[PDB]
Amino acid sequence: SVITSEMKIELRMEGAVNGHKFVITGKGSGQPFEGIQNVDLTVIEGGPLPFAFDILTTAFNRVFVEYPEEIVDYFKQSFPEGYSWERSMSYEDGGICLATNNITMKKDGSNCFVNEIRFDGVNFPANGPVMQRKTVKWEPSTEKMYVRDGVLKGDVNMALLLQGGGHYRCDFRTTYKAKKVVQLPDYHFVDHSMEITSHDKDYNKVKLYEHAKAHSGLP
Amino acid sequence: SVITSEMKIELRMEGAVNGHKFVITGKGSGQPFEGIQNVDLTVIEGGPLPFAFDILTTAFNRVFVEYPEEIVDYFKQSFPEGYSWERSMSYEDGGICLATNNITMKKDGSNCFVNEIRFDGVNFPANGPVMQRKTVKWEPSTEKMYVRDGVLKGDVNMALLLQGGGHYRCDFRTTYKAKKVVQLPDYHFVDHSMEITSHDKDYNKVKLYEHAKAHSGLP
Amino acid sequence: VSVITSEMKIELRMEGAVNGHKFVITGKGSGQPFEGIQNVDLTVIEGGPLPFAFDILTTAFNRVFVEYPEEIVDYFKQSFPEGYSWERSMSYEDGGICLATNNITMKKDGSNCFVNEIRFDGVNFPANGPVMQRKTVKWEPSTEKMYVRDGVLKGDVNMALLLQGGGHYRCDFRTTYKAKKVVQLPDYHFVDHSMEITSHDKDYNKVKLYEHAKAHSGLPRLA
Amino acid sequence: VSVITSEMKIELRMEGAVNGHKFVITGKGSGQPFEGIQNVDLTVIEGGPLPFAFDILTTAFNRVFVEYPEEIVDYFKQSFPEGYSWERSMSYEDGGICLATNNITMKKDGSNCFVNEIRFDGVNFPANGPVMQRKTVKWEPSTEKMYVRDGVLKGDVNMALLLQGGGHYRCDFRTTYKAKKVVQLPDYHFVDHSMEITSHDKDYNKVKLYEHAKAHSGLPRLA
Ligand code: NA
Ligand code: NA
Repeated sequence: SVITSEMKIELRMEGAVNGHKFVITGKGSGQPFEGIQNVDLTVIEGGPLPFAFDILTTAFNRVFVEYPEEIVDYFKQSFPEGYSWERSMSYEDGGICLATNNITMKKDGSNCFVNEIRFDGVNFPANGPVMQRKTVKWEPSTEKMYVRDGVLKGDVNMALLLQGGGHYRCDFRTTYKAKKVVQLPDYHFVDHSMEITSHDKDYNKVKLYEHAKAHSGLP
Repeated sequence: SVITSEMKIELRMEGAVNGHKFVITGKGSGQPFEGIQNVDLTVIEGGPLPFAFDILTTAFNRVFVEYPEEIVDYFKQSFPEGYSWERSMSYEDGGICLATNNITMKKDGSNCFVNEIRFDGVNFPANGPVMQRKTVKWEPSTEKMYVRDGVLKGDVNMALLLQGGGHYRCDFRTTYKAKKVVQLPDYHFVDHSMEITSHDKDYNKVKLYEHAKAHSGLP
Repeated sequence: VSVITSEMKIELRMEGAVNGHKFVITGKGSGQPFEGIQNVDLTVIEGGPLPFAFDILTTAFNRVFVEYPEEIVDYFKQSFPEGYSWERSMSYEDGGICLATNNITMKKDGSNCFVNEIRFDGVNFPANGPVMQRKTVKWEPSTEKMYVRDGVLKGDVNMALLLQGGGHYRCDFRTTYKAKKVVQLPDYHFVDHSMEITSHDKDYNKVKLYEHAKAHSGLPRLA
Repeated sequence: VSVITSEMKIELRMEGAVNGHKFVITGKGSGQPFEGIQNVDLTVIEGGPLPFAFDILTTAFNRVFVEYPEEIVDYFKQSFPEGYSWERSMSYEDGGICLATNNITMKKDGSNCFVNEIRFDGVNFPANGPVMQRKTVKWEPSTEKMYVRDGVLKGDVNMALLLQGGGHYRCDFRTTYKAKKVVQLPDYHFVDHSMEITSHDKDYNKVKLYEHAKAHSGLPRLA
């Protein structure tokens, strides 16, 4: 393992949603062993975003999960080479997003992760919560981690809290591919809890916070 | 609330899977405040079952969940009238099951739940783990509970451990309908951990155990 | 050797529940297997008036009644007299879902009657959706896609209910067909369906149903 | 007023990634909008040889090229000169999934050319599935189901790739069509498609593609 308790984050995201192109960059940092990260985002091309910013935030690194010793940590072993993930996000009204992230060490040697993120979304109804920007936050969640074909899969049932109560459900299916041979975990869970801690009125500037911890289910 | 710490369970299940009809009955008991239940099942019609018994076990009562005080307990408030649920189970190879349970107090006044269960499954490939009986157990899981249309919904990502490693994924979507007006909870989670503790060779006699506890996600 | 006449009878019994609501329905009808046409008269004998839209049932009420061109292998007409069965799932877009099965054999008295043992199960329809609120008009005509897997026949169709005051409510079908004996297996092909309720009393306790169905192999590549 | 000639050109640029693998593809072709026929020549200009089956791309490479009978409203031919765009999702049965978009307008120099700006994105294809292992033969012909929602056009089709050594690999399409201006909206109808790769070099850097497409309104109820 090549991970410090204090680490930086740099990221660039390039995407379109319902055809609307956009670019976002972010500088942040976090504590890989506490499972905590912060990031400051800026919409550098394509703002104000027509859609709810919340659909983006999950694309903005499972290195930042506090793993107990008794569970193998696919992610912390993948470095310095890194890993990537690819994800699908099926919303219950037919809307869907794919996203990919390639995560590696900054080439200058320093304590920083570089993230290359692609994000694409189609079929959101013009009148649904995403297009109408009526989302409040993602609820905390529990991702389920298991192995297939010698790589790691994680599936989570996600839910957006809507304005005036009510939830809007989304199913995630992620694949994690380490850039080198690493020890493979047994079935386990990761609790996540992510929230937007600050944003300007049109979400051109957004600060994001996640806390994440792994476990192996009820005794 | 009309619930004792010690309570009996009686149940009858009637179903077909890939057209193969069957009847199962069960006597058991559990501790509604500890979130623990036991049941003894018998296949009284249609045995030996062509398919994996594991697909059945989740149909064999969210009253048996240990709820903390800070979370509203939809289920324990529904009694003595009871509640019902309806569920769908989407397996990743195309196989799918629906099930329903009507839960009420035994009519003789005693400390016993009566369960009327219907179970139907179609489209399991002749060569998949279910038809080939290659399942080992359901992994522990975390159901996600939220309200819609004044009733309670719970969705869980389930996974069967297969012989020689490997998992076989299933998505649950349950609806819970209390038979009277009850206080409605906020979004929360229920950890489940269920296992077959004993069975004869052809699964005509099976003993089942679940432990279940509610919580509200990572601090 | 096929055992099918151009005139054939249909007898059926359907037993189900939808959102927990139990019901039984029987039906007498007849059809013309080579023209791909069938008629049936249904009676709700237990559980009526039905809380849900009758439309969600009608598709469970036999692919023998499809007009097959000679150049397409007919899985169904070869399966007789032994018959076949099917299993189906029906995924509605609002989360509602139904499974159904049918076991189809020749009436035991030797006459030219198909006997249909049908089971039907529906869960998770929103209290306020078109199905529970009974706001459906009809199924649009459709094209089922037939293909082989694991030595049996699969057919998947995009279905759509027309709602009151326009608008459609989508459903995805996934059916499996299992012949009771070894039969010659078809290439990828299509079945057009067009089914409608031709008559019903106010509460749908009595319903007459009509389907016309024809197989084909998709648009010619040349103009 | 429609602005469509019977002879029309096609220019396109597609930019994507699949399983993270970036690529660019451009194409020159032409078609006959009233016969429902189109041709295109594709070049992989960046990212070749492609690790994945080229077949998963070809459907992104214009519903103007459908022969519409007079009795069916043609959403697409009315949308011009301004054009329309579509967004699509493609759900493969092994978990693989692709989204794509196309923005279709008239070439700015006034000539009779459609310009297509296409984006394509694919994730979660198993390393060992037909797509990554390049084991596809062709898409079977299909019937798309067209219906209206929220004042735009939706079309959903059950697609199927024929694999090497028989067997099919299913995919569900869900497309949305958005005209760039107010146009008359159609009733529920169908489009038959039949598309094939007519020519390619060994690594699919160069591919010629042909589609024939015709609309209809489903099997007559009468024999
Ligand atoms: Na903290
Ligand atoms: Na215990």
